[PDB]
Amino acid sequence: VAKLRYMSRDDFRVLTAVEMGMKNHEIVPGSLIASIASHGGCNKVLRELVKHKLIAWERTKTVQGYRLTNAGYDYLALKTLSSRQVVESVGNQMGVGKESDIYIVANEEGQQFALKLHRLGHNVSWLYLSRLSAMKEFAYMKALYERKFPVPKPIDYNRHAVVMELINGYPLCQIHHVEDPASVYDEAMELIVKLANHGLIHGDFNEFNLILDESDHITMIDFPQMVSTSHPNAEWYFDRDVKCIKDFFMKRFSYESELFPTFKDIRREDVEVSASGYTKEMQADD
Amino acid sequence: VNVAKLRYMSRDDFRVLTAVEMGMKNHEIVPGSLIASIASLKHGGCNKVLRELVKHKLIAWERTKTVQGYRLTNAGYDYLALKTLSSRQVVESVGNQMGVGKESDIYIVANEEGQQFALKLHRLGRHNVSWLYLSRLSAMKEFAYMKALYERKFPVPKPIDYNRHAVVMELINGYPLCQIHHVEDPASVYDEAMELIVKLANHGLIHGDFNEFNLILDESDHITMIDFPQMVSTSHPNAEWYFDRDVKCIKDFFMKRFSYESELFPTFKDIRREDTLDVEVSASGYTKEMQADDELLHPL
Ligand SMILES: COc1ccc(-c2ccc3[nH]c(=O)c4nnn(-c5ccc(N6CCNCC6)c(C(F)(F)F)c5)c4c3c2)cn1
Ligand SMILES: COc1ccc(-c2ccc3[nH]c(=O)c4nnn(-c5ccc(N6CCNCC6)c(C(F)(F)F)c5)c4c3c2)cn1
Repeated sequence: VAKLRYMSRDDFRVLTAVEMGMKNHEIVPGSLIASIASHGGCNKVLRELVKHKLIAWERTKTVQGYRLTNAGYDYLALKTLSSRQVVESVGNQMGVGKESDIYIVANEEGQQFALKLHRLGHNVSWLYLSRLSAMKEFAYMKALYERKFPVPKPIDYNRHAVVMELINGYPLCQIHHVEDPASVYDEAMELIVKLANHGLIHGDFNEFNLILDESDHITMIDFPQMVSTSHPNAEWYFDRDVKCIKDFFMKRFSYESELFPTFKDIRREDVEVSASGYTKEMQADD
Repeated sequence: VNVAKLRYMSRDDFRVLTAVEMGMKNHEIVPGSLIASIASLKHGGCNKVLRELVKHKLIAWERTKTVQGYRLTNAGYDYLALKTLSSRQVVESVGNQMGVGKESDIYIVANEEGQQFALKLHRLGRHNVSWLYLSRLSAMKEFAYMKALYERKFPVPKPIDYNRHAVVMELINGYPLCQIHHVEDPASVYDEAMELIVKLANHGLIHGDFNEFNLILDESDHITMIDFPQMVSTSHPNAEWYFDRDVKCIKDFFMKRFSYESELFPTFKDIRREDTLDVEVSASGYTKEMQADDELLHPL
């Protein structure tokens, strides 16, 4: 774990100005950055930001200027989170999600958490989609957590960063021995039904998104592109997830079952409404 | 096939409908005062227009303890795109819906001469502001990749034009593979799908949703790819899993529907990398241009 690097308020203002300019521009010219930040002082700051790899300079035939980098975007989110006493130090990357990088972080007291940094996207698409990708995850984690789903407890959010409870477990893909394979297989299958019961289909249900703890309990850590059960082709997505689970257990643990669930028999009984509500609340702030 | 020309709308009404769209970019719900400012009608019958737009179900109004205002509806968003396409002579009439994509509704449309095309209307974002942007983005990505894939001789429809969340493309004379119950040579059709997966992987892409619903079969039993919403790069950390999943879906369908099995299915290791500037790079270039042109970035 390493403490965040120091930065002056002036440098932070320019870095923030690059981000603001990037909302509607693929490339931000030095002149615009100066206008937003409020000019050979500005150029000094830009030169320092390039050296630190927080921003990058680019030349194209139509326009030339700067853009935020992954590191620069990360710094904005982490500093904001640092200011809220949520994250003070960041460790190394332990893995990835479909659209994200996962890290370990610690607060002031040294209490550890999981940090997910979302990367999705074009420069303007990248800034917008990464932020949106994170918001959706935080919103859905919160909604799923309220209904006692096996997901981490969400702690905080900013931009493309999400901070959640850290599960003491490993991805199912790295697990080669389990106490009872039928037991874990059933937990996963029951999980798929429970999501369908609440109107959701994962769409990426696999050994990579499922984490197994010491007690062999499964926790869902990635849900980027879930499908509604109201979708015209919802059955196919449901069946695909089930087959993926069956495939993995046959390959890894040599376990088979003929009790595969069916989509039509699934009934409904709400997370999407709550999650959309949470998404709307968060959007008001940004 | 019932194709109907769009209903007429006055310049004033279109201006207000356009104003709601502009307002929706910064507001989940758009207040009336803001719409008037944006529309700026010379004589100020703004409230008159909005209620008619509400009556025609093009927009909807809401009040909450915290906020109140208007929002575009699916029909209203559709009207802006179609009216725009109509003025540019791309499409004059719209038929019935013939099917769906992962994030879209597919329709039949016709131009002035009565020539038919396929129209896709993208719906994504079930928040109001995300709905406005994501639908545009979904349409833009689709047009951009269709263009990039088509120029490289991929079996995809020819993209004609786009606006907002709408994409207009060549209409393929075929039906989705899920609806096909008899084929002259299933082995041959199976080969087309597998070759398509290899060709996409060779160009740095994995479909991620490769299925009977996304593949169209024509009169000569040729396959066309009509929906590719969330493709994965071959450089993705778990790309091999996604590649295999798509292959298994194809194998599964053919065993169930045609009782056909084969052992000549591709492997991820065999994939090659062509020119660095491949489909993704070309598609990204198109995406940047369309984003620059987006009407939200310019005055009315
Ligand atoms: C929400 O909590 C979590 C916990 C673990 C993970 C996660 C996700 C994908 C991973 N992919 C890998 O290839 C991998 N290799 N080691 N590894 C992993 C798993 C658990 C853990 N620990 C988690 C905290 N208790 C000690 C074990 C570590 C760590 F020790 F480095 F922190 C690394 C992962 C991984 C973890 C995600 N969220
Ligand atoms: C890009 O070109 C196309 C063409 C067809 C399609 C498409 C996609 C999903 C569909 N799902 C359905 O349940 C369905 N039922 N009929 N139907 C269909 C297929 C081909 C066609 N035609 C295509 C043009 N020549 C005459 C047949 C029609 C039409 F009669 F309405 F034009 C309807 C579809 C469908 C088409 C998509 N893109």
